[PDB]
Amino acid sequence: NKLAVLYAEHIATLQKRTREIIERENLDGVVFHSGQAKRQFLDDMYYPFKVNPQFKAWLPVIDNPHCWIVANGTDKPKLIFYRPVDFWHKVEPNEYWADYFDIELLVKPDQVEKLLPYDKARFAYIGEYLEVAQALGFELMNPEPVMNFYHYHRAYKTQYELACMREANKIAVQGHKAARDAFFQGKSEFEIQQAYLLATQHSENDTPFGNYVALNENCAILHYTHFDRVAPATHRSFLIDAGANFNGYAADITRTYDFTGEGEFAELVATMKQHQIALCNQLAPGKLYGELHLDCHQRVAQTLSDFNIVNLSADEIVAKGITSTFFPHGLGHHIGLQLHDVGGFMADEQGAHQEPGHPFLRCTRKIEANQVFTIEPGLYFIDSLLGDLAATDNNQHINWDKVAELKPFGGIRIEDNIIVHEDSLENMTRELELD
Amino acid sequence: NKLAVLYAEHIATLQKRTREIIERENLDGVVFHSGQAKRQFLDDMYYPFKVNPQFKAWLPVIDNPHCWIVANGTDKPKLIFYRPVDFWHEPNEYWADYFDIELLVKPDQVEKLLPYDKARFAYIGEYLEVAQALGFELMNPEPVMNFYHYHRAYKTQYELACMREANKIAVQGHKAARDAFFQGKSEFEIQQAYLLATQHSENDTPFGNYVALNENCAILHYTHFDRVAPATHRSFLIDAGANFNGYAADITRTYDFTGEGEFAELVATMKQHQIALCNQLAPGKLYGELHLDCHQRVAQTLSDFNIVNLSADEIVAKGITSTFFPHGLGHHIGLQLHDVGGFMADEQGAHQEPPEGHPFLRCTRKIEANQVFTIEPGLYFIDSLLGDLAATDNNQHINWDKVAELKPFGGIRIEDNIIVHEDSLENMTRELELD
Ligand SMILES: [Ba+2]
Ligand SMILES: [Ba+2]
Ligand SMILES: [Mn+2]
Ligand SMILES: [Mn+2]
Ligand SMILES: [Mn+2]
Ligand SMILES: [Mn+2]
Ligand SMILES: [Mn+2]
Ligand SMILES: [Mn+2]
Repeated sequence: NKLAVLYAEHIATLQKRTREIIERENLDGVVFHSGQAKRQFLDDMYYPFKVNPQFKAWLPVIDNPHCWIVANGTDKPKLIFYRPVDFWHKVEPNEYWADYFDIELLVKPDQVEKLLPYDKARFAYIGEYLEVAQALGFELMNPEPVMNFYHYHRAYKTQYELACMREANKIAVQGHKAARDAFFQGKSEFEIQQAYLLATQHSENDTPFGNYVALNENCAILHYTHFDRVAPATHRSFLIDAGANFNGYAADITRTYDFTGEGEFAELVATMKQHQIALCNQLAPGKLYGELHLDCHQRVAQTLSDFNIVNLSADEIVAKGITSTFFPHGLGHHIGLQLHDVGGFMADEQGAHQEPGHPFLRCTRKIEANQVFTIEPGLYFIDSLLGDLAATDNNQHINWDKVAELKPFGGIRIEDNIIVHEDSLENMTRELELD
Repeated sequence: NKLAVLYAEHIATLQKRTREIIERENLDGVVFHSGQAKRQFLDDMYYPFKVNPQFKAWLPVIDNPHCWIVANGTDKPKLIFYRPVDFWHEPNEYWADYFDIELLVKPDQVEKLLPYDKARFAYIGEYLEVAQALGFELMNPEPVMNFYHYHRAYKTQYELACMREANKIAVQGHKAARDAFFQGKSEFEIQQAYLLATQHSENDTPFGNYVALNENCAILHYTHFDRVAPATHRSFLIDAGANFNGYAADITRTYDFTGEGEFAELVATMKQHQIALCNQLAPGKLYGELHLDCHQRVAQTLSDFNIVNLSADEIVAKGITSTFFPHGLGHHIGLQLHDVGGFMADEQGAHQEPPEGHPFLRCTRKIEANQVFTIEPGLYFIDSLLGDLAATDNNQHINWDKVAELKPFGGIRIEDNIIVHEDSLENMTRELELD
């Protein structure tokens, strides 16, 4: 396995990071709890299992509750692997990552008693279940200096992590091309989603987030969760925000399409595409991410002017803050183990927070090598926001006829995942030839 | 009758049940909380929303959190319908007219819409702390819970109609899944074919479907989906259902690939046993009586196929049947998959004790009209249970060579959903022509 080579360096890095923080916080070690299955109210059914990000940060075990990692950075990390024995289900770790842990099998969740350290006074519990931690004897639960430290360095992806994210993007792109074909065949939102799921070989709960699969006016809906079962009478626009998972690492890709490939909306999409590519290539070590977000508002304003959506020059559109009506979210975010990855705001290991008139900007941190970003500029026609704009004194400056013409197409978003290197950029998505 | 007509009676029934219990428990009214969405640990993603069964018992609103129902049985039930306004993104169907609807635009503003004096109002929901912080004191009082759960077993005509539709959808799925199997598709592909035909998302189904090929058919709670079709195609077991207005279907079918051979004959024999067991459903009979007969029929099957060298009675007497048939014959089904009240003897909550020999059976309540059951006899070749059998002195009575021949096929389960009427039975599943 070519992943195994990189995974050895991955463990050594996590061990190194663990050594530092437990010595800085005077701890014996850190305990990572994979998590638990949540039971539905008054029912014997369970919610789908979601693994603790801090747990899967160590190893690709993401579908197994009641697992525990005990690490101090010097000894080999101890893996308490849950493996029940009853005829109701079907199951020993055999993959390359197993050899880097001291594995002890747990046949029953409550038996974790005797496998955890006896003196837990200086062992930090990192997990969601504080009452379970209390029942075990842990009193140090999710201490902020430890949380902030790990979250800070999570931004710096190891070579193993980059490999996993490249693979995640490979899978996602395959899905996006299948979803694209389904759209031009005139399928419904539901049918398009199904085509995506089949092509990625992902179940719905495997994706890093509930995919957004939108047609026509629904393209304006940022968090569009529902899928229409019936195809629209006329096909105008298509927006799919969908990703994939590989070993716990996420991909997050958006593409917008015009059905006919010509007309005002098709040109608008093409314009946003060139803006999106230009914004991607502005990523560089030393740059604050906030500068890119600002440049995006500049480009959205320019776009509004050129297509005569707003009857003003680009800079007055910026100054009046009209751009926020059409582009109300952030340009992008860190991505990795979590979709919206941690540490996006922090300036140091101690958790120095850097804030963004742009409340929904998710990244303000200085860009460095081995960090991974999304770049997702957008231009939408949302009724609530357009109504607010009409209530302002900027009413007279808006081409409402133009807005009416473009409204049935919903909106535009184009998203890529980019690895920043020392002297180059790696746009994983477009290098996989997703136009 | 159409759903609109039937629903009028449904409300009148719930109103009546409510009047009786608040008078009995000296309450002013009962409050049903739909629930909330659960946020994932250290993340901004949420678990898929699962509605409170007690809430959706009143109306088909199953995807909307922060909803509240205030009822006393005499006045119209008040519905606090959550309808927020954000650019991230009103009831008008037949059921809307039966509620006094008050729109909630933000979840923390609910306090002004709830009763001023909440002392004698019973809170029925999962979020106790939320309720206590609102003023509620009575948290899911057991006499109220028991009362509702007991009468939940008696389905209104509206509820029966919903379940008929749920079964109609599921049957379409099973037919598509069956065809995919004979085409030699993988478990994953079969599941996706099922979802497409039912127009269900993975989280829309009442449970995670069990889609099993060959040896996997022996695993009762088989959750995984193999992405690669087995080199040899021998058997197929799909346990899958559907949802309609919050009401569930629960159907299992088992297939032999070639349609000939010992396993195919075993499937056909189990099918005739299953049909006969369905027809044993009758008002006045304890459900345990049917469970006992199932063990007798499984024993007779084992004997006839010479898997066990004993008569049926001997197989029963030595407790050998439980090796091949380890679970219950079935359960009540409705708003919940394993519906409530199936173990009750009265509305007070007293337990109807299971028949001797099966203390773990939890569907024991005396059968009555307008109740809905599953009938799912099974015969499996499970390694864990067969190992235990080999360790006992009954080892001598087992044709282990035949067991080894049948083991690669996994096991058999056949499940239908049946409505019990006054002097007739309605097998919703087989009425939709699913062999
Ligand atoms: Ba010490
Ligand atoms: Ba009274
Ligand atoms: Mn120490
Ligand atoms: Mn996205
Ligand atoms: Mn994103
Ligand atoms: Mn009547
Ligand atoms: Mn079933
Ligand atoms: Mn069942």
